[PDB]
Amino acid sequence: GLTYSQLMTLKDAMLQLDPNAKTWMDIEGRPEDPVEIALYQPSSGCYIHFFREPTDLKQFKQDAKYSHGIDVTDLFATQPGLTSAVIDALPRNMVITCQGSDDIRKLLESQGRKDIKLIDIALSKTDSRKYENAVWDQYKDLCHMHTGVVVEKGKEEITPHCALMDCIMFDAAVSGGLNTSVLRAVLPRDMVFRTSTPRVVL
Ligand SMILES: [Zn+2]
Repeated sequence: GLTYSQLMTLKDAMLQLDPNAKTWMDIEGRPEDPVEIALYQPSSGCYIHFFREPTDLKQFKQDAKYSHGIDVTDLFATQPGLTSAVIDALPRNMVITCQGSDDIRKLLESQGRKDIKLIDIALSKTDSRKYENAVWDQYKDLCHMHTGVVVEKGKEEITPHCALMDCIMFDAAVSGGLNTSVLRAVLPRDMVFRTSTPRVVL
């Protein structure tokens, strides 16, 4: 769980979202056990992005091989309870656009956010991954957490799925290109991860 000071820091951070602007949301991992969560407002450029340690390591390993390619050891330092804290702090009656709403539905509903409405924009495999190369080429420095080799079931190597890149590239398909806004993280780096570097005299 988050400290009281962090919860107040989160609330002030969540204020940067426009409750009536177009907001994308995508997750990696199943809604009952998500490991990467991203929200994206292309108008203001704000984006929410954080990670979570998985509960089902067996399901995580299969999800890593065929989807996100995340090393589980990179998730040991994630802030616990951050998923519930961020979902609790989302603006009320917000409308969220997503590709595949039924799992975004399960996640938000498990946290009691029935006020949030979902727009299930569905796209082809061609349209959803249309700007995949352009988005990764432009924003690869926003997520270095996809270190494993991902294959698609014969098996051949594909580009790993990132919840943040998915939001950007799905919006790129609908809007027909990359948005000109400069992307800015809403969540502080020290709220997403807990520092593993001990204070040492040198
Ligand atoms: Zn990612």
